[PDB]
Amino acid sequence: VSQVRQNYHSDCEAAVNRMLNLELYASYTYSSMYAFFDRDDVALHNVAEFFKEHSHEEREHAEKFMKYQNKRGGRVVLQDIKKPERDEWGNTLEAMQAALQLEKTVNQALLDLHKLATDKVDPHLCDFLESEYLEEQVKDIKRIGDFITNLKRLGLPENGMGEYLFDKHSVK
Amino acid sequence: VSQVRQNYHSDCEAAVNRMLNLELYASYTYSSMYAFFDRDDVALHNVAEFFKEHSHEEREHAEKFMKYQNKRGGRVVLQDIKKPERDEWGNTLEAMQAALQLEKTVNQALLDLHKLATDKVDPHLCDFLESEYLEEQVKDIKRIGDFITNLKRLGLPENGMGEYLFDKHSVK
Amino acid sequence: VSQVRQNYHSDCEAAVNRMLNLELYASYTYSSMYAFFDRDDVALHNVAEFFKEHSHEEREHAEKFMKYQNKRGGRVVLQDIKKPERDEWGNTLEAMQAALQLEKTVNQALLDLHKLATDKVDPHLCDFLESEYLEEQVKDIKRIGDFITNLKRLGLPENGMGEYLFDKHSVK
Amino acid sequence: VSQVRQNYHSDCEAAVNRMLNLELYASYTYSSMYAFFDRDDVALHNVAEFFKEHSHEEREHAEKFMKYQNKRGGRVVLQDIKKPERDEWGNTLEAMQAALQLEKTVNQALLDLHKLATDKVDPHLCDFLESEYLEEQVKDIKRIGDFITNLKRLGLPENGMGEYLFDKHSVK
Repeated sequence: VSQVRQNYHSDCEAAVNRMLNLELYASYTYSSMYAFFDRDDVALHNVAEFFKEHSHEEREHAEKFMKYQNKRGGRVVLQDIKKPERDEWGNTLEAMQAALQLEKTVNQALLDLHKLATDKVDPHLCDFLESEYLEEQVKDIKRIGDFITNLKRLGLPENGMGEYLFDKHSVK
Repeated sequence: VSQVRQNYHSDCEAAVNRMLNLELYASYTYSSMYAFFDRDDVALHNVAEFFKEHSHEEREHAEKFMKYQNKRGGRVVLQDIKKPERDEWGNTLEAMQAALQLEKTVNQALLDLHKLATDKVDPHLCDFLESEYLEEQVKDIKRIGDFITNLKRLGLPENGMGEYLFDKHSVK
Repeated sequence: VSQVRQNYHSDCEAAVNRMLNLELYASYTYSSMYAFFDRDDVALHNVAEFFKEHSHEEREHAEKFMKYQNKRGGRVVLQDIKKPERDEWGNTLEAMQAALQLEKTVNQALLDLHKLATDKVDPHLCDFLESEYLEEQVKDIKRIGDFITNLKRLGLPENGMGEYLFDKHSVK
Repeated sequence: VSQVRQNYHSDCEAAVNRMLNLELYASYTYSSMYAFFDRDDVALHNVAEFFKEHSHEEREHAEKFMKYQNKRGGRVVLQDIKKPERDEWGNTLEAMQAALQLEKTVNQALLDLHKLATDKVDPHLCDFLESEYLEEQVKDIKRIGDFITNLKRLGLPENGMGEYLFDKHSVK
């Protein structure tokens, strides 16, 4: 074992590797939303850029895990990044609804990770997740939730002036 | 009697204590409207912050009467601050309409106070009322009435696009 | 069910509503203390200002819990804010001892809430309480304890000159 | 009659002259207390300067009445300025107690002038009295009240370490 490894359970190491995969999957999905809203026949540029920024964010979350794995003495093991569920995202409402499901899925995985670490009595990994991830998740989820509420208020999916207005005002 | 007391009728003192509690009560109701507009399923952040600022003001108006009571040599006597009369405020129209009836209630308490001080021949408390409250109140009633007219023109309560537009332009 | 709610127990959600009411209770007691030390027959102005500033801090604590509730998908429900235990606070020593009991009471409720979040496995709420409340509680209690010690040193309640010196040098 | 006179009852013009002479009387008395605390066997310089300042304030108040009289088209008619009631002022507490009765005497004159103005339906004079005099009076009374309470706590008139401390801390 690593000269550095101390109080890092084997099951935790594996879990981080799986969690790193999920962030990357999340980043690839968002990247797809970006390409969708940028299509000439969708053309919602501010919406597109929103998904693009979230793409980079998730990718960073993943790198942060690689860094973390090494600090504790774990070994990063990488796995295919699965393509996203859809090639085409419907419209701003569907996309935000898909974004919420994805975010809630990542969050659930982080909460399970924290449950493992609790049972393994790894307070360092507990604090890492509390500090760097848990709070960012609840915040990303509130912002998407707010957007969905506004999208519905503006009459999506049927109201195109609503979708236009949202992209000019809510996002940026 | 306080060594500072001069021409301060004990009825006015009691009135000032009642008036102070009302300010706090109004402040607490705007708090409530703030938290309501901030829920994920309501998500009107500019309207929310408008009500935050109005609750901060009302609390200040209340503090100003604590100082005032002491300046005159009267004694501050606190009472329970009553919960606001709703837990959900429906929509921005109902909210502003609740707000209007609130401002009017407060204003009427302020005028009855001025009447009292007038009949007790207390010009100091008359002038304090005139300079620090009565003018601030008609501006707040005017603003809220303007908001209300705008919300109606925008087709509240049925028109969500209009509720959305109100949050992006009438407030900030 | 809030589109945003995840791993947030209703027992925890009610406890947050209870804690929010306590922070406001605290805040109101500190107001009372501000108004008492401002009296022409008390007239210890730096002591008043200390208490006014605690009355703000405890109020901001209550607003954090409102946001918190909405971030997590819970719901603010407000209750009457009880008036304070005393209309008069005796002197600086008696005030500080009452503040001590209040912070300790506020502190224990936070400790209880933490225990609940734990039993219910809500790491986000535990970390929130750790980072935003627990620490400040502990510093606050320390400051007041220190104060009570110097006021005793200064001869309170009997030594008027000691009381005047404390207000001149221990706060501002 | 003055080309300018309008809605100015002669009872008022005369009361103004009485009020003017009274300010000058109060100014002189404060003067006396300045020279008392500047005595080599009194030597409380911060206390003496406080009274020196009030002396100039009360004189600015008399000058302001002259100007008023002329604006309304009254005529200044000056009287003797009666020497202050004492040549010697005991100590700080005694002097503060005297200043209190003096300020309240001035205040009561100001209130009687307002009542006059009200009975004669002179709103101009009422606003002048309210704006330039009345608020400033309760302010000066509250301060002197605060001072006395502190001189008492400092153990005056017997505790001279008290009197020394009050000069160094309560005033400047």
